[PDB]
Amino acid sequence: ALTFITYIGCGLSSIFLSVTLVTYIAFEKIRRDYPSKILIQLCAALLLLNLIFLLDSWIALYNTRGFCIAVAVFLHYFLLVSFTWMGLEAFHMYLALVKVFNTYIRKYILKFCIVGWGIPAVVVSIVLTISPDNYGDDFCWINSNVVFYITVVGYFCVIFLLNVSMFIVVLVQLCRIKKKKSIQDLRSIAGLTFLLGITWGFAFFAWGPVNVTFMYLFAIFNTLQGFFIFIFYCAAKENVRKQWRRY
Amino acid sequence: QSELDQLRQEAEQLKNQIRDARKACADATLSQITNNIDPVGRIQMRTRRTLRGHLAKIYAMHWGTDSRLLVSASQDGKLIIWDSYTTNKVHAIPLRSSWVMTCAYAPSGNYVACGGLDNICSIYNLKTREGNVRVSRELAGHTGYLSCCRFLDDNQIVTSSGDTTCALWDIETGQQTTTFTGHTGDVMSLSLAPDTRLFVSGACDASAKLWDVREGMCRQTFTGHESDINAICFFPNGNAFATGSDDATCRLFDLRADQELMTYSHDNIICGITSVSFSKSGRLLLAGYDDFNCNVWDALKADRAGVLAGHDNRVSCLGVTDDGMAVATGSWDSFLKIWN
Amino acid sequence: TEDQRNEEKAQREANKKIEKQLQKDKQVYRATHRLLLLGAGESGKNTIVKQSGIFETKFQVDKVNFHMFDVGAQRDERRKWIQCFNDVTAIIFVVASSSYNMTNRLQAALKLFDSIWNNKWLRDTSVILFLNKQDLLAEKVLAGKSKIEDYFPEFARYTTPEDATPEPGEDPRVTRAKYFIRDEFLRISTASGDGRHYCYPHFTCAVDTENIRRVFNDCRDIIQRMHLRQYELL
Amino acid sequence: QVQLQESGGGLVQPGGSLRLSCAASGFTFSNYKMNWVRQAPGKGLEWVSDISQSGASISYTGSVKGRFTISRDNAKNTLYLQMNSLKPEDTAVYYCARCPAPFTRDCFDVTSTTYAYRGQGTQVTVSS
Amino acid sequence: NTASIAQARKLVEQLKMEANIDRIKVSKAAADLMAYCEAHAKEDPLLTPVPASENPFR
Repeated sequence: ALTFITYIGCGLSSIFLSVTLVTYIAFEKIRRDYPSKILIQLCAALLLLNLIFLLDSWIALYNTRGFCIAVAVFLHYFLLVSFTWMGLEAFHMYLALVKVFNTYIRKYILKFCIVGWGIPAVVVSIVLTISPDNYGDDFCWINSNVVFYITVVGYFCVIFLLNVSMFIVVLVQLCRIKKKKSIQDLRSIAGLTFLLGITWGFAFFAWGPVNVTFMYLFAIFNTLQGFFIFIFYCAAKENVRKQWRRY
Repeated sequence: QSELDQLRQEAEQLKNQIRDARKACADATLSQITNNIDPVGRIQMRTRRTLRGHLAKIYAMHWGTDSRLLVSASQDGKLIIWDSYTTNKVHAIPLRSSWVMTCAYAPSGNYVACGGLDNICSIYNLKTREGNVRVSRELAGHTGYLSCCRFLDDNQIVTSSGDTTCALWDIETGQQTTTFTGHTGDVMSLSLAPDTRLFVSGACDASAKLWDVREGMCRQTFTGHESDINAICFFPNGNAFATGSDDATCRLFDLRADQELMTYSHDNIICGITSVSFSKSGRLLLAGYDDFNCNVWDALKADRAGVLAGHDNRVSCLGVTDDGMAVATGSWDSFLKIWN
Repeated sequence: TEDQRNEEKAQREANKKIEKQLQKDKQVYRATHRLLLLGAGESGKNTIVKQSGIFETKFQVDKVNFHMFDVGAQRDERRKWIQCFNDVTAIIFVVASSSYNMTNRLQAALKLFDSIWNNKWLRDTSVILFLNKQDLLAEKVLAGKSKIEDYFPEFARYTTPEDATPEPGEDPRVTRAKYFIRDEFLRISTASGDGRHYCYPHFTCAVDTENIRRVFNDCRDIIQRMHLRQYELL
Repeated sequence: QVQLQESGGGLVQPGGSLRLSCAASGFTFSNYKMNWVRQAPGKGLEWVSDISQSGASISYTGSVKGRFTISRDNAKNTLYLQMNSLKPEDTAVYYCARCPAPFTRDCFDVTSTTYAYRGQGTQVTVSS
Repeated sequence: NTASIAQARKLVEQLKMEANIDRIKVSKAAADLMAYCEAHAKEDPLLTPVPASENPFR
């Protein structure tokens, strides 16, 4: 019962992720510009990762191989799309804030869903075709040490070093126009940390011989990410609040 | 010997006759008459089509006489002939200068006028031979921006301008036959009578003038508004017209016994009107507004019978087909909607 | 009823030839950055220039293309046709800034900026404001020919700000005058905040070679504050 | 018919006083903000003062800052301008101009020649 | 001034022209404005909704 907060956590973020996804698809006055679009793609992938994870824990009965290795890849796949959709949103803010001019390509969102939903669909296959015996206190996880360093630990650090850089590049420029000629920006700054997904940085710390609660911070921050995207990008905006109100 | 201040005093004597003449014929008001007819009930329309394809805001549109095709002019520098039954496209015509402020579709379906801040009307022969569309005449006589234009036939076009003058042109000779003067303020719109012998025009002084096309004079002058007039339209039988203006009102004027007859105002409305249009029978009246809505009034009872709320920015233009089947609106969000 | 299906498929291919040209026209409309240049008329295009109704001049800074439009042959009643320029990136406003002897051309320029800034449809458009035509001695305080304490009853009780960067050799009382005219603006700007646009002042001179660079460096700031507002950061 | 009739202006000695007035009719006076403009002989129209919708938000030009004062009375559709200590620079004809649209804070075409919503004016003269 | 006498003279000729016209009573004007909308009632699709059968948009 020591980490039962993860079952109620991912069971809670999956609720409001579906709530924020129907209010963006139905109402056409919000989904027009780029930033609002990537939100429908990111909140889609987080909903599937949060839904299949509790299915891998609550009813994960001992099949022989088939139903166990099936959930083993569709958890690994959805973990990899959520990493590369956050690192895509740090690439859009490079074209928006650092290289400002001449940023127009003719197909934008369809060129990202090829990169976002596709490169995890090609890294997972080359590790599946070399061995389908990659599932396993059972949990049907990787069941390998050398490929888990590659597809998880390696694919995360090369994204994180290009995702935290656009969290410092943005905050440098925000402190150059606040300082020129102090509260209620914290609602916006706290929205950027969960959108870019920096709260996975507690796991860097957790690797070294555990802790006492620092691993309790990693478990509760990253299980409520889709809950925190709701309260800052669906409910705080009164542009959205003038749509679902008035029915 | 003081000539100016007795010529300015004689006009006060002459104006006080005209006010007392119209007061002498005001034996009843319009709401005293029509307070026994049945109401119209609530109406509603449901956005049957939507037409996308413009890059910047839309300033004008005009239906065809066959009730299918329509023009639209936008500030990106384009001009598109849509088909409204199938939502296709014919003839996206590129402009020479991008700030176009009006467009018109000839009743023969052969030409398309446009014009704007370049002080020039253009003709654009459509039903051509051995090629695509090309500009034809390029009329140029005005010294201010071009705010409206309507065809009479394939050889005469009456234009409105921002140098306080209307004009009547002769295509293939290019120069203007008649030049109408008399306003004090930029003339913003016009509309022709159904027999096309007369036309009305409202400007940025709060006034509207009836003109003779063949003669070249001004018959009457109507003043009941409080700010700039942005829109005008005739009644179906041609014996009345309705205006819209910046003081959040629309008003109905009759030609005989020149005074106003009705005022369409409401307390929640504090925005200006950018377009007016009538239905086929002349019972409804469809006005566009600056708060992105589009109300519907009853022309005989001054009630409000509904609303059309589909656009994101302000509604610039509006128009009903000749069979009276549908209404098209255009707005600054670069979409057109067809309501029915 | 397949006789309908002959020509409407030719209508259908006439729709796809149109849409292919609009894809090529979107690509050059989306990367061209229109600007509107308006002044009182005396300075005009003497400063903002790269060496009929609308005049249309274009140029290129760092392989990024621009458009500038000066309005000519129109009347002086501006309450219409000014709202045709609301989706431009900036409005280059040029002020003669030496109006003490021709009239009061300086006060008339202030009333025009108050109508543009507060208009309704121009609430989201930032203004690049050039204070042209310095003339630090001629018709100014280095000669003492005309007094600005009589045209504005302030400026006799005004001091230079804490951080004012002079030119080495510039007159200590002409920098007091140069920063007072700029401070008659920026209090029309910093009063109202609901529009979310800006105002950027500069000082142009006879040698204004760098004067296409200060409009380039500040239209970059205008697009940056637009994209930062998408994320509700400003 | 929008009309604005100024009255109450004439010759006076310098250092003296004079109060102008204007009766407005044809529109609701409470929704529009008013102005005063003037035209010295040979110069062109320039702006004097304004006053918002029933408000204590009053602006002046720099020449007549410390000695002129404006006041409107919405109950009788009237606009005043009390002038004191007149100088020979104040030899102009004075008009009463209103803003073109109601409930707005911009006001564009007031100091324009051939402007609609403006009176015919009153002469004000000072001489020794 | 001498130019300004002209449009003061030109305006008093226009006000002299539009004063001498034959105005009918207003009650006669509104009664026929109503009778046109009464005769053309059924031939109005926005007023009385024509069915979805012969409606050309759906």
